[PDB]
Amino acid sequence: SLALSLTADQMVSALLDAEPPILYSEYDPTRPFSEASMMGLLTNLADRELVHMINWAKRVPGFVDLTLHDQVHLLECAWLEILMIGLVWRSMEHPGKLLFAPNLLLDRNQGKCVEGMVEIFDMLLATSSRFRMMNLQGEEFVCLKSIILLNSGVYTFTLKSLEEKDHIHRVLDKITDTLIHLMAKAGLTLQQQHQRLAQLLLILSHIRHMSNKGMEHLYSMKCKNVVPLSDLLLEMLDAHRL
Amino acid sequence: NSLALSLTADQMVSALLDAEPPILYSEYDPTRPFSEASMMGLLTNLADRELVHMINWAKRVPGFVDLTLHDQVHLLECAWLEILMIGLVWRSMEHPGKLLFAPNLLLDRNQGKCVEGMVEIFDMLLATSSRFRMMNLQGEEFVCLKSIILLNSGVYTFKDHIHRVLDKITDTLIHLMAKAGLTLQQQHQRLAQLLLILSHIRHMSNKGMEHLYSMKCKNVVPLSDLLLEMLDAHRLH
Amino acid sequence: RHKILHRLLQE
Amino acid sequence: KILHRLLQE
Ligand SMILES: C[C@]12CC[C@@H]3c4ccc(O)cc4CC[C@H]3[C@@H]1CC[C@@H]2O
Ligand SMILES: C[C@]12CC[C@@H]3c4ccc(O)cc4CC[C@H]3[C@@H]1CC[C@@H]2O
Repeated sequence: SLALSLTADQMVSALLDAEPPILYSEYDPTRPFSEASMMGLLTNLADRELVHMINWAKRVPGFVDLTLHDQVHLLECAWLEILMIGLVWRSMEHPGKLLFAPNLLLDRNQGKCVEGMVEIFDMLLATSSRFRMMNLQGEEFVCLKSIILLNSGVYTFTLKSLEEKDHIHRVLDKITDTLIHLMAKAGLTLQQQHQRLAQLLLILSHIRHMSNKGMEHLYSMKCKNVVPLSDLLLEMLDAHRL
Repeated sequence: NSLALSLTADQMVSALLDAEPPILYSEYDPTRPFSEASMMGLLTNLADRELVHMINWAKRVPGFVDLTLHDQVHLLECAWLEILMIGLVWRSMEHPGKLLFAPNLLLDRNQGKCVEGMVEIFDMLLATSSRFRMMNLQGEEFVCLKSIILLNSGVYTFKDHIHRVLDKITDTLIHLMAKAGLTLQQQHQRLAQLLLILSHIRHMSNKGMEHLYSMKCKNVVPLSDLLLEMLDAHRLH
Repeated sequence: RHKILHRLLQE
Repeated sequence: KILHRLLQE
């Protein structure tokens, strides 16, 4: 595995290079918002982002060493967490707003347009605030996003099919090494390094919580026929079996 | 100023060990097999009794009682099922393939099938138990992780005090790993491995809360007022 | 609000 | 599945 032979600097470079682009929404400022149109904009955007996410995952060191079925499982588990951490990152410099796209910046009041949404917006805004407090760095963000990809589904997959999992744990260990390397280079003390590492990883619990709530929300919008969802998005939603 | 921040790592470890709740028993009726109602009955009766002890335990976690009553309530409402679950997984660690709900209530996944929608949750809990066993999780590490769940799960739905206490627990976990002879690299890797499992514990709690809500709605069995209030905090309705 | 949790936390 | 196919494309 080339993945396990990367230095910390090489891991950082690989992850930075693999970053997907920031997409635009179809937002038309002339069209008055409705519940349907807002869900339309957000789900249209998510659907286009999913295609780039799939191709990003292929470039995360270690990911394509996995069987296709294992790759499918990890993305099915993690896709909404990954969309969410990206959104929070884009929003870090816009206190009180969520930057879904450069032309779609929404505040909590606008979230009320959609039933049950404002509570999810509030959670996302709090995560953005936490990122700000910690002064999260870009190099740290890309490490966390790859950890989400590799970790979120790792406990829900024969003895032979058991050490597909060991490789994943080894790559996760390399990413931990990389995070610590970044912090040491930033001048943090050993104590500060382990403290910050824990602070960053604890945010992943909150991101999991938000994804679980968001998945239930999306399922509700589907059942209510609020808007049609793309085939890909329906498939990714159906994987959670709500 | 909070006394918790003045504790050494050894003092923190001893305080958390001292705070540990007892291991409770289920009913002694050996009637098998279970039904959906009888199994949900035993599990919820047990959870209700454990919750009373959990509240006592939380008051003994250094730093917790320095919070306002409102903040204490919030953290427990957010974390209670994660805390029951990590306790169950710990008790079960030495019993591969089984969940030790109580010493007289040791269930396998097949018994999970007795209840609609339950075996999926049993499978997740069993996987977590296995992961802890393979990591050789130590009791001192366990009590640290359990207190981390208490302080962390609700902290972003509210501050500095909680984060300072969380930092102290991190220092304590690292102290334990150093004391066990791990290299610096092994310490940070293991710290990461343990904290990543907390993501899975959150996931299990979210699934478990939806499951309990469905049982309440089906009127499967009678749930204690306390259990109902803790469930109602999650706003599934 | 009355909550059993309040009562327990105040014991 | 679409995901499976895109992971192949
Ligand atoms: C899935 C939801 C629509 C699509 C949203 C989205 C869409 C694009 C994106 O980059 C991030 C997010 C995060 C929040 C998601 C929402 C949470 C609930 C809602 O149903
Ligand atoms: C909440 C449930 C009943 C109570 C269960 C329990 C009960 C006691 C305990 O120590 C741990 C757990 C964890 C799993 C819980 C179950 C998850 C689903 C079920 O509804």
